[PDB]
Amino acid sequence: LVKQLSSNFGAISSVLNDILSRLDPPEAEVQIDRLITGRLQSLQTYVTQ
Amino acid sequence: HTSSMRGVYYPDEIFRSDTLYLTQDLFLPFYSNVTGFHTGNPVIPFKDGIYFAATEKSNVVRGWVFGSTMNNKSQSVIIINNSTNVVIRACNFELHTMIFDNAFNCTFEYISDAKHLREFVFKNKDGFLYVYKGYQPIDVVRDLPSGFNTLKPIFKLPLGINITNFRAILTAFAAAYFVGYLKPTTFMLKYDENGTITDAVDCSQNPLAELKCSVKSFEIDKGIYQTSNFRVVPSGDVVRFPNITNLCPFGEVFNATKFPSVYAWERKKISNC
Amino acid sequence: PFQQFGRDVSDFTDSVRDPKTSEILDISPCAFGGVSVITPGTNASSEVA
Amino acid sequence: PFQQFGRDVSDFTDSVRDPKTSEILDISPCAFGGVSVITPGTNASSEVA
Amino acid sequence: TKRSFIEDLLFNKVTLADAGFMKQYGECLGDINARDLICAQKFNGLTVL
Repeated sequence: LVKQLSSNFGAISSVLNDILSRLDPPEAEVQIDRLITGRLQSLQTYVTQ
Repeated sequence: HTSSMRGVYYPDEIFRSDTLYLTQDLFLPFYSNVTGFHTGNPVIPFKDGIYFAATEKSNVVRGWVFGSTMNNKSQSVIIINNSTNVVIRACNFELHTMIFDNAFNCTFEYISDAKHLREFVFKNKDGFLYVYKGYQPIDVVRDLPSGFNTLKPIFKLPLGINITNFRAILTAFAAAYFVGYLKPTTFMLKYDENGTITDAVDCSQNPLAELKCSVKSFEIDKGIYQTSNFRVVPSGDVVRFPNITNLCPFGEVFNATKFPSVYAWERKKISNC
Repeated sequence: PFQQFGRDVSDFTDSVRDPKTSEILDISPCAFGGVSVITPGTNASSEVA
Repeated sequence: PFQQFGRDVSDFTDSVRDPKTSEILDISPCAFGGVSVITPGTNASSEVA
Repeated sequence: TKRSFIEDLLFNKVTLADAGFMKQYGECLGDINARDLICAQKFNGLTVL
C-alpha cells in the first residue's frame, strides 16, 4: 500500500506540489484526477484484501 | 435574541415522501445571534442573508428597501404592501415618500395587488432573490418565541440586482427587527407526508447533531460511530533562505588605501551579485 | 555534511538542515485521525464525547 | 401548491404537475428486467418458456 | 510480569513484528501505567489501532 501510494498512475509525476506549479490549473486538474483515481483503486484493492 | 431552531425554509420545489434528505444550500444555523432593535429606528445592517422575524402585534412594518448605496448611485428594490397590495418596485432611487424621489431609469415594473408574526428570509444567489413567508400565532412580547415555523416561498423575482443593504422602515408608530445573519452550513430535513418538514438538524453546533446527520437518523442508538476526520489548521509560517546566498563587492571601494583623482575616476563594473 | 535533506522509509521528507544556520532536525507530522462520537442513546440522554 | 415537481428517495424524478392544466401525478418506471429460458433438457425435450 | 514461563517464551519468540518496518505506519504504542506512552504518527496516514 505504501509503495502504491508513492507511485504514478499515468501522470506527470507521483509527488504532490510538483504538477501544480508547472502547468495551468485546468491542465493540472486532469493529472490530479488521474492520481486520485489511482489512489482510490489502490485503496479499494487494499480494503478488499 | 436567539434563533432556537428557527428559519427553516424549503431549499427547492421538490416534493419528497417519508425520508431523510440532506440539504447543503440551507442556511441560518440553529441558536444564532440575532440583532433586534427593540425600540423602530432606521438602521442599515449588512446583507447576503437575513432573518426578519418581527413579532410585533398589529404589524405596522410593511415595507423594506433593498438595494445599494443611496443618493442615485445604483438601483434599489422597494417592496411595499399598501392595503393588501404587494407593490414590488425595484427601480426607484433616493435622490411612502422615497418612491417619488426620482424616476430617471426605471424597468421591470411588477405590481401584485389583491399577536401576529410574519417571518421573511431573503437570499441572493447568482442573481436570484428568494423570498419566503411564514406565520405563527404567538403571545409573548419579550423575544422570539420557540417553535419551528416552516417557511413558504412567495416570490422568486431575480431582478438581476446585487442587493447590499436595506433601510427606510415605516414611521409614525413598538417595532423591532430581530434580524439575524446566516452562514453556509448543512442541514438534515425530515420530509414527512404532505410535504411537511416540521423537524431539522443543523450539523454545525454539536457533535451529536453531526452524528445524527452522518447516519441519517433522528434517534441514535448506544455505541461508538465514526463520523468524520479532524485536521489541524497551520497557524504560522517558517521560510528559511540559504544563509546569505552570495554577497557583492563593496568592501573594496570603502576600505581602500589609495584612490584616483577626480578627472581620472575609475569605472568598475559590478554585475551578477 | 553533504546531506542536505532526509526522507523516511515511506519516501516522505523526514528532516532537513536549516538553510539559514543552526543545522538541526526538521518537520514532524502533525495531529490527525478519525473523530468518533460516543452517544449513550437519544432516548437516554443528549450528551456526547 | 408551490412545489412543481418531486423526486424519490433514490434521487430520481417521480412526479411533476402538468404545466398546461389539471395538475396530477406523472410517470412511473416502465417494465424491465432480465429474461431466462426454462429448458427441461435438449436431449428429451424441445420446448421452452 | 503477570504471565508464566511458557507465555514469556511465546512473547519472546514471535513478537519481533518485523523489526525495521515499524517506520512505515504510525502507532500510539507504549503504556499508560508506566507513563511511557508515545503517540506516533506518519504522513502516509496508515495507523494501527
